Amino acid sequence: LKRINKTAEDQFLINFKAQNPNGTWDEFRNHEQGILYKRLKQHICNDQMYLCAYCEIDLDRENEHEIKVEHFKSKNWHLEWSNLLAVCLGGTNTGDDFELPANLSCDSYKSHYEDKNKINDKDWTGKILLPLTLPDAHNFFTFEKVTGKLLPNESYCNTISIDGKPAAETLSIVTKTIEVLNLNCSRLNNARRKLLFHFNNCARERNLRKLHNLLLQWNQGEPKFFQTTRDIIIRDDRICQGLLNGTIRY
Amino acid sequence: LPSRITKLIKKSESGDFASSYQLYKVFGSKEYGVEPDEKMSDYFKELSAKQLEGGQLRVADIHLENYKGFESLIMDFSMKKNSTILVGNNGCGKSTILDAIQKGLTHLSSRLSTRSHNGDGIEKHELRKGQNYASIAINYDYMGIRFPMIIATTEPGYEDRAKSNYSGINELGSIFKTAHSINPNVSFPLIAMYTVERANDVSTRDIENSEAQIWDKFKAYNKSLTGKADFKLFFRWFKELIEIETALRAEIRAKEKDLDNPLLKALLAENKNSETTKKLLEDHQNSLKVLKEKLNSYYSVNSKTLHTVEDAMYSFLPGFSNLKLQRAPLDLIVDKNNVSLSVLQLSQGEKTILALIADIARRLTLLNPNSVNPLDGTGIVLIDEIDLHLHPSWQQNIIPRLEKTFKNIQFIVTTHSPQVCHTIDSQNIWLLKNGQKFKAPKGVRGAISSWVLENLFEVAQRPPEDKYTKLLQEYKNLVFSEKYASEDARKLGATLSQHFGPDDETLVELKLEIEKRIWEDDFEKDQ
Amino acid sequence: QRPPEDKYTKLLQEYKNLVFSEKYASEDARKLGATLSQHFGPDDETLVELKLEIEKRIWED
Amino acid sequence: YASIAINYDYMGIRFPMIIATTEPGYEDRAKSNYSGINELGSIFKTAHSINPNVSFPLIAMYTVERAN
Ligand SMILES: Nc1ncnc2c1ncn2[C@@H]1O[C@H](COP(=O)(O)OP(=O)(O)O)[C@@H](O)[C@H]1O
Repeated sequence: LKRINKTAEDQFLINFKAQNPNGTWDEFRNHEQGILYKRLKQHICNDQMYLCAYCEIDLDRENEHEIKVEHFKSKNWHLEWSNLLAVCLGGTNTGDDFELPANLSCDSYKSHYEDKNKINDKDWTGKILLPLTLPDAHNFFTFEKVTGKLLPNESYCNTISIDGKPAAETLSIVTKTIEVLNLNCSRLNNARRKLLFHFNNCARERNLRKLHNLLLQWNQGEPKFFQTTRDIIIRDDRICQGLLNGTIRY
Repeated sequence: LPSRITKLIKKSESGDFASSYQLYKVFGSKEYGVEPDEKMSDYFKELSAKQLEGGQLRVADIHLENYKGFESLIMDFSMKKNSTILVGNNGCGKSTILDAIQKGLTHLSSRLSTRSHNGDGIEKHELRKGQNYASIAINYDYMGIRFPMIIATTEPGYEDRAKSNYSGINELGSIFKTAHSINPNVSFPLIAMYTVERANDVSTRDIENSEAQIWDKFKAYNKSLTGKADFKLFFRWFKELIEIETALRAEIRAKEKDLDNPLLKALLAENKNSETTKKLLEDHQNSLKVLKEKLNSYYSVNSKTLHTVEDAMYSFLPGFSNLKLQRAPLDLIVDKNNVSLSVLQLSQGEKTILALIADIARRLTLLNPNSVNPLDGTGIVLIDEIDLHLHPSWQQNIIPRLEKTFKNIQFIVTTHSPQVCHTIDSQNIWLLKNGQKFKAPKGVRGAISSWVLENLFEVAQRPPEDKYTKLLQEYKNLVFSEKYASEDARKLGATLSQHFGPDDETLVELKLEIEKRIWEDDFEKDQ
Repeated sequence: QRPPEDKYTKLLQEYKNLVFSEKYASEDARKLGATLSQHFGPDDETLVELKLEIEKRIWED
Repeated sequence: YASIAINYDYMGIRFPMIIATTEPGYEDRAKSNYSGINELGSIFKTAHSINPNVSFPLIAMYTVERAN
């Protein structure tokens, strides 16, 4: 979770809120041919820089049928601003709901786990990490270079509190986040592995100029997909840190 | 009558079977406040009998309860796309669904070309062990209309709610029967299920038994849903068709009797040194060859509408041409790379494909009497274990060519190889888990075979038992474990580089990582 | 490994060659990118490689 | 003319074989010979004769017809 910056509240959402104080998300989507629906979707996605919330995949710029809007708390939460997020398709939308588990990634796996677990309390706040409340710079998720599976870091988790909970159980919250959001599927692991591939490829020449170009291209500019993986790779590598702090000059 | 009835009548007047059958149902009931009149119902039935230009008859859905090894397997076969790959596993129940469809389809095949009503039900060994409420329910789908059918059984010592209906298929049989006797050229639905028993295909027992019927439309349903591509029927059809075009045959009979006389054998045995008689014997053998050559030359000249059927089997087997038989001791002759040779000595997979395509083509041409394009009919063909005897080159090509040679034919098949199951889109391939049906993940239409194996068949691309695989795993563990040169990376690298070779996209990456690690320990010396 | 005659495979080839040549961001680059992102998923091996390299060599320009 | 030759091995000591045919219009140019397989059979039969429980090799093929 690269964390986002929730902007100021927009007007047409409040206008639809006023007319029906008790309404569902489907009511907001169907009303007025969904013009306000796609307007709010564009607002949320522009806030988020067109990157997936928990999955961090390059959301399509042109086609808006590849982007879904979901709620941190299971679906008045249908209208609250502190609940709407934009997520990937999750590998679904080819079928409807009859798909093999253990491969779904972002949110459809969340619903599948909720249904097969029979979780009555849909309030996930305080149970898994919320991207809105996360700090700007968090260490948290580290991954081994062998399989690319993201794993919690005990050292950083033990020295921070999240979602108004004691810092002792923060590691448990991170593990629960991993378990619910299925952030270790084959596709994302392969994507992380090839991100490591392309970080490593430019380093064969040991050309510090091109390496500094890579650091400038990743760290600076608009955030890109798999930002967490890039940050972990940059911090883990000692030479990248030495180049960033000015120890090495070319 | 409401204006909707008038609109439906007007639509049905412009060649619409759906509207005709909807008005038939309305007249047979009290729908939309329409007075019950069987006269207009019969008129609508007669109008519909003249509107059967083609409906692409399908099987739509299936409902199984306590059959074989499944409990409840409501499944929706594709309708807009004419294919479905039932992937499953070995022992999960692929053949269960296909067997259910063929038991359902035997009743349909009977009610097309037979009289009375004959069909097969659930036997004693098919009922699930533990409960007795078995039922097969396949909902057919003609062009816009559906006919329910439930095949059910019940143990004598109990009475479940397994009320077998057979309610819908009677209407389909009736409408085809009425449509038959107005113009004896109709596109009857095709029915055929093909088990794995086609392995014992073309052999001498069928060709040698060659030594009539006019091939009516009602024939090709016969011996179709059995499970074997009977080459004997195809050979008989070939002979009957080409016979439409005696002294030589009488000469062959006389020469066989004369040259095989016991007196001639005794004379030959008595005088071994018979060079003068040996010359006459070789002259007789030359006459044998000349007569046989002339008799065969009276054949390989012309053909008939059989050419269209022949073109179907030259596409699936490249390099094959000039399929005739021999008027000498019976055999079928092909030509492979300018090498004429007999069919009995073809490859196993070649014979399998040849028999399969020939049988389907024969069925399709017998059902369709008079058409410019007889080979693209409407029907259902079921294939079990399509990858039985096929090379991987043909496995990724078998289905895309099958859907092209035969257009309006459903091809629900079962596969056991990734190469065949990566030419079909991900929404039309079905996976049978331990007890439930699951859909394939996206990215199968043109994906790599390794991905299909890994995320559709649950098998690792690297055998997780071999010594070399474990050595590679240990090497990949050690390279990233902060000891990239601790003498064991050295040993295992010296082993794996010699084994796999210095140029493979599994060790090149990891050696590049090792080189990067080597570079990483240069500027840190001063630290 | 991949189908020798398949429409999506041909689109993959027609995307890959244009990525490694002229028309890196033009008429057809975005449309084939979207078409091959709808299928195969937007997160696989080949397409992430191609997207990363196109980002690299559009940043260089 | 056609000919098939197979060499059978046992404990590093080899047995020759050749099976051939010729169409009955020309004088045969390849006569059959089974010198080594008679040897092997005689060896095994003698071993059985002196001791009834001597292990013998297994010869079998499984054709595709094992489907049914
Ligand atoms: N009386 C029964 N009770 C439970 N299961 C049965 C019974 N009879 C047959 N089966 C099941 O039928 C299965 C046979 O699999 P099958 O339908 O032939 O598909 P495939 O050959 O492709 O593996 C077996 O797994 C077996 O469990």
